Amino acid sequence: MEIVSKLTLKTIGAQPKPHSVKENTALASIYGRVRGKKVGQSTFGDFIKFEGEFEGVNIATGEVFRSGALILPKVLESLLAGAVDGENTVDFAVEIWAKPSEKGNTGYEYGVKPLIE
Repeated sequence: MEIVSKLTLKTIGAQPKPHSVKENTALASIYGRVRGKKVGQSTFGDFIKFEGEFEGVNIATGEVFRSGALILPKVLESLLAGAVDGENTVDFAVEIWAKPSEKGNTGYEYGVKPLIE
């Protein structure tokens, strides 16, 4: 089990290269306990650093990762930010997918579903 300072689709090794997603592709399973969040700033946009305890699995490789921080793609970050707006602690378990999309920077969008689904 590798420890990463931030759990992200990139640090898990599961971010597809641009224009490589031609069908729905399962990327990672993420198990989380969220107990805080901080806004982070980068040159070309802000993001939320979720804090707590996270475990991620790269579905294609089987590799397992652990972290105290989580950063999600924008569409999923907004979903989790709502879900943690009214509860002091949130536990979750989700699977993240890439779906083919309109031509953009990457040609794919992110989807998410509960692992229990």
